[PDB]
Amino acid sequence: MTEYKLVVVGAGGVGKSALTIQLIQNHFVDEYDPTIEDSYRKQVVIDGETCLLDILDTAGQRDQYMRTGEGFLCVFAINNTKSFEDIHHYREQIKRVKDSEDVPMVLVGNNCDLPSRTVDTKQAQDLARSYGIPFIETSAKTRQGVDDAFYTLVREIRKHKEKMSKDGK
Ligand SMILES: Nc1nc2c(ncn2[C@@H]2O[C@H](COP(=O)(O)OP(=O)(O)NP(=O)(O)O)[C@@H](O)[C@H]2O)c(=O)[nH]1
Ligand SMILES: [Mg+2]
Repeated sequence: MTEYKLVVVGAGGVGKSALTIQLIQNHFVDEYDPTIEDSYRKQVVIDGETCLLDILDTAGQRDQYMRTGEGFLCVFAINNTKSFEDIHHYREQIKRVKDSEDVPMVLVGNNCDLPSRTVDTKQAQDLARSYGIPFIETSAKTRQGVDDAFYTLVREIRKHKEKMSKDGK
């Protein structure tokens, strides 16, 4: 099969671990145990391809994981304006470490079940459109969007691989 190295990045407390554990283990972690660094491997069928997902769940509050990752799940929380503002800085850091302008990424607005919203859907859709990447709203609590976020990132990596192979021709 093909292995895909995915890295979940973003500010503290936005739900990176809860999203990843929903994908891997199908349950919601209600408690908040700040991560040092956790890794998971999951075989899944995406678009009738058997792939191995190697997923790195990073600390919220770097260069090595940015070098290794093939695609980045850039998570903010819709109730945390700073976490949304942080995305630009994560993206610039990744571009710098990769020495490249084209890096597979998906923007994820988590906590979409909460009423305390300070980041509008349009703000985030507009940002993703500028970066040329998908935007998915998710809730690790209700599982809304979880599979879509990770599978979309695999699709972006596949597209990148084709754009690079055709770029070399
Ligand atoms: N209502 C709701 N709570 C969520 C959601 N995602 C995460 N949480 C809660 O938010 C808290 C932090 O989640 P967690 O996944 O640990 O955040 P993190 O981004 O991994 N933090 P760190 O960067 O310190 O490891 C936990 O109490 C978790 O239950 C969500 O979509 N909705
Ligand atoms: Mg965590």
